[PDB]
Amino acid sequence: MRGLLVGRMQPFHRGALQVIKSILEEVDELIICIGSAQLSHSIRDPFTAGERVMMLTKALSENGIPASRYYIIPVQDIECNALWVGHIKMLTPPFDRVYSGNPLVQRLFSEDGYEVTAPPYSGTEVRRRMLDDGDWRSLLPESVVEVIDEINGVERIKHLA
Amino acid sequence: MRGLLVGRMQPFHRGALQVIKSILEEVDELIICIGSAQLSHSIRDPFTAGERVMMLTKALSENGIPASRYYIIPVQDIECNALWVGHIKMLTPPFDRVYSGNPLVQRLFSEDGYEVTAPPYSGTEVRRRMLDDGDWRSLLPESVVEVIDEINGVERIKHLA
Amino acid sequence: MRGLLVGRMQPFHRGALQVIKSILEEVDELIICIGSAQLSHSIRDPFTAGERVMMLTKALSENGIPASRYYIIPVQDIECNALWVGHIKMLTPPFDRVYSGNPLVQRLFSEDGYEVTAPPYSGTEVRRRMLDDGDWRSLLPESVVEVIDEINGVERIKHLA
Amino acid sequence: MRGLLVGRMQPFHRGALQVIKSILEEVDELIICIGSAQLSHSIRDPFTAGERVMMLTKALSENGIPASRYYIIPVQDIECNALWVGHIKMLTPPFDRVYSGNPLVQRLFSEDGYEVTAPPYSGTEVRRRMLDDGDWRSLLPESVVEVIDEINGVERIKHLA
Amino acid sequence: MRGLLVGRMQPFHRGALQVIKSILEEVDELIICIGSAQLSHSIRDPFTAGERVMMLTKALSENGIPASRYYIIPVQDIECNALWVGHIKMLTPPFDRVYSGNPLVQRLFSEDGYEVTAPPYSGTEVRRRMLDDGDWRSLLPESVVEVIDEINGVERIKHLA
Amino acid sequence: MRGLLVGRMQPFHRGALQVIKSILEEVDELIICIGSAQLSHSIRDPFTAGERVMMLTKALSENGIPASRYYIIPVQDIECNALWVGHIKMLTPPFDRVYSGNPLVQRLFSEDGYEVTAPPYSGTEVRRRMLDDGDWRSLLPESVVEVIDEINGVERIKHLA
Ligand SMILES: NC(=O)c1ccc[n+]([C@@H]2O[C@H](COP(=O)(O)O)[C@@H](O)[C@H]2O)c1
Ligand SMILES: NC(=O)c1ccc[n+]([C@@H]2O[C@H](COP(=O)(O)O)[C@@H](O)[C@H]2O)c1
Ligand SMILES: NC(=O)c1ccc[n+]([C@@H]2O[C@H](COP(=O)(O)O)[C@@H](O)[C@H]2O)c1
Ligand SMILES: NC(=O)c1ccc[n+]([C@@H]2O[C@H](COP(=O)(O)O)[C@@H](O)[C@H]2O)c1
Ligand SMILES: NC(=O)c1ccc[n+]([C@@H]2O[C@H](COP(=O)(O)O)[C@@H](O)[C@H]2O)c1
Ligand SMILES: NC(=O)c1ccc[n+]([C@@H]2O[C@H](COP(=O)(O)O)[C@@H](O)[C@H]2O)c1
Repeated sequence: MRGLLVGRMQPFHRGALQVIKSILEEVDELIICIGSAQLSHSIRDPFTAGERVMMLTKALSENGIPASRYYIIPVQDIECNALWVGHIKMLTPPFDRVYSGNPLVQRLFSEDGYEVTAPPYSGTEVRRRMLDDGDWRSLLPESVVEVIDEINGVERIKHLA
Repeated sequence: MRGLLVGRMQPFHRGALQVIKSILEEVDELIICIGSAQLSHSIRDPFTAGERVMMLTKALSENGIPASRYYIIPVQDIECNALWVGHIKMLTPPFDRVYSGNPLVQRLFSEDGYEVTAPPYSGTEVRRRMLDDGDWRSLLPESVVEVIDEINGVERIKHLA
Repeated sequence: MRGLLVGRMQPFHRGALQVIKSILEEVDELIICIGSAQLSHSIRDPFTAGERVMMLTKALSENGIPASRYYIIPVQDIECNALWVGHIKMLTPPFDRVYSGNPLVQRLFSEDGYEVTAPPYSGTEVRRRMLDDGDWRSLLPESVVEVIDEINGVERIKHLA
Repeated sequence: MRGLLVGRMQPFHRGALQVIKSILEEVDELIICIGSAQLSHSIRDPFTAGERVMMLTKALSENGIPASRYYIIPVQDIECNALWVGHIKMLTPPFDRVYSGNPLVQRLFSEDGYEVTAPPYSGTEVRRRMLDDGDWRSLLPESVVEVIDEINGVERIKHLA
Repeated sequence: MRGLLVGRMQPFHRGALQVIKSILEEVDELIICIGSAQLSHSIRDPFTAGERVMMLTKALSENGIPASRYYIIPVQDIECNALWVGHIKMLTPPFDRVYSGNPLVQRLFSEDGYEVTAPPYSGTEVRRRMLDDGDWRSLLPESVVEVIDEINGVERIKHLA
Repeated sequence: MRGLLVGRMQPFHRGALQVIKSILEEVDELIICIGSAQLSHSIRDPFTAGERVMMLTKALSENGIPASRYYIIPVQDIECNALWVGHIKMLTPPFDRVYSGNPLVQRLFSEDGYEVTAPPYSGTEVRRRMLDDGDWRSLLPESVVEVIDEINGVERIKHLA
């Protein structure tokens, strides 16, 4: 019983961590696809796929979730939405259910015959607070804040803006 | 102390498993990049990236190596060799040493300033035995043989040939 | 005497059908290129190229226009506008005149030395009525409405929105 | 009842025409996909997709097959074999059976759940005779020979060689 | 001592010429990269890379700057910002300093370890005056105005708009 | 009166230099396109486009040819031969004649309506001597040998082999 979740994780926030835990209550393993793995250094997508892999890895580990319970797979975007589901399939282990609140992701997997569950704190809010010197830290697990400090994430986002 | 190993894993054999174990003796974690993640269904590259993720995952787990000791990241190839190292960096956590016996991989990482260690049983031999009805099973961990049977790998390779 | 018309046909409406008929009065055959053949499942481009081929095919046939009078060729977009005309040429039979009301299409073919005729009811209006439950059906040939019902087009566009 | 046939048609020969006729005995319409639509001016792929569309169009028409019985759709190749079937689907009307003698095409459609029928005179032979001044004309329908003369096909292939 | 400057040059204006001269006071040679070399015929990017090469070439020559003092290299954009610096490196001679006022360009080269100097009259203003019949000519070197007249640049931009 | 020459220049040899000089006797300026600008670090294409720009630049300068007499423009390859000529046009200043001994290049430009002149010492021979420790230096201008030593070209080619 393997589920699949897709998200840009720009950056990985508390809400996403919560949803991952709830998901792990109903499936044995979870494939966590980091979408738009090719985008970085922009206002909407500040971090590279590798940096996000670290954010997810450190955060899940720090929250006690065993590494054997999930797969972290960066997935580049493609121009043709009609092939994106096949694109994901080709890069991942088999899965039974898909979790997403993204209308496009839901519709594509749904048309493909997959059971789509929408999940029961938004990157936008987080990146906006980093830019306006608001309180972004409280919206993220401490392990993630730590990675962002280590890679100079705020310094990057501010210079880009 | 994180190392990086790159290979097509078509399919993941005993020799590669042995090398992974030896590598894990000198580094804390190992990033295992599955190269040519975009190629599948050909004589040289029979399996999709997702199928190889399963082969690696099951095999490492079955050999007792904890999931927290490694990262499995499928990496698509790119046309420009000159950017491939940056391509890998962008998709992965930071690493200190690179392990490879592939001249091209060694040279590219070397020119980039990385310390390249060549590893102390070849996909070609394995795929050739699958095609000629030779003894391919003995060259692979049993968990891998199991995945290949589950996905009808031999049936696929024979029809393609 | 072969003409060429390019359009996204998202979806194929009454106005476009009318223009096609008028065009067929002055040329023997018409090459109908379905532009942006790679885009689907978005607000501006709901339908795949194949679905649009069906919309065009059924509609022209239903309006009595013989199949031998035209060619339906899906054309993917390319990043470089400067090569798009050559792109179209490479995928199509030879043509003498180009019909379009799209400034970009007119300018590109014009710079290439082609005679461009602007045609003597807009996808946008159609898709907006599908979304707002307005009267979209009356803007389209009945064969097209039929295809949209068969492929659940409205259900798709609403979920995406 | 719609079938699908895929081929490079470099150039369209007598054997392929024969197979198309036999296929049209068991299905109402046939989607004829011209594969490798992006390749031209090489020894293995001399002609552009548009030139092949003309070869097919003229030949089928000349052999009395009504235009309403088929669809000619040029299809560009893609790097990932795993997505090629979805690629074809996205560009075409729905189909029930697939006809091919190409192992790769058969395997891909088969894995996708499609019924694949292998067809009951080879481009290679044709192009080899064009190059060695052998008898290529007899291997092709006269309408095709005519198109090749009109576009200077032999002159092209010889200069390239 | 070689510097590097990157810009779209849509079109090459007086301000950019001034900056190039000042730059040539502190470095022996200057690599001038024409960014977005693949974009043309749009409101933001009217001219092809080749047309811009002519604008730069004629203007620098006309202002007395010796050809041996610079390199004009058109550079296509790429999707992954993380590899763009390596992309530039691969296409150019070695350079010691980078000059730019573009935050993204500055940040990318900075993260790569390069010394970035922001330069001590904007394409947007120029293109806006061409469209509104304002005074665009005075914002450009006369050699550039001449190239634009020769290629019918204004006629193009107006038709596109 | 501007001519155009295309070559991979892997590496730039004496014969190519000779041809460039002869060409400069019949045209005012010469556009020298470095083909396959995206390929590097392989047996057939050892050097990056930037390294080749240096080889050409230094060699022409050293042979007394004024920089104002030519343009060095790296050109990436594209999959569709049918668009390659338009690709070159888009990246370059206008030209009147094309010089090449490459059948494909000759045929493509010829079909496009261009006057193609075949030129009145082969990279292959040069790279083979670098690999077999033969006498490669004598086949190249000294400025080129110098660049190769500076970038460790032989060390690279040998490791790759
Ligand atoms: N490449 C595609 O065609 C395509 C289609 C749907 C979703 N996606 C990706 O799914 C991810 C979903 O991200 P979020 O819901 O966090 O925005 C994004 O990275 C998005 O780009 C990709
Ligand atoms: N895309 C590239 O330019 C490039 C350069 C070097 C190696 N690779 C990849 O590294 C992997 C190494 O594989 P093996 O040593 O098992 O063959 C392959 O997947 C290869 O394609 C990619
Ligand atoms: N790929 C390109 O560079 C390019 C240039 C001009 C037009 N087109 C296509 O032409 C079609 C024209 O569509 P409409 O006029 O219906 O919008 C579109 O599909 C558009 O994308 C493509
Ligand atoms: N782009 C792909 O991944 C892919 C996979 C299988 C077949 N094809 C195409 O199918 C066609 C079959 O051609 P023939 O059997 O005549 O060779 C070819 O154009 C081939 O390139 C494409
Ligand atoms: N392709 C990329 O990822 C990327 C990243 C940064 C800048 N660029 C280019 O740098 C150039 C800078 O142009 P300007 O500062 O004149 O706008 C542009 O052509 C821009 O597209 C490219
Ligand atoms: N990208 C293409 O479709 C295409 C077509 C013809 C030639 N070329 C290039 O022209 C150059 C000619 O090189 P040489 O004659 O030295 O081999 C090469 O870089 C070749 O790749 C590119």
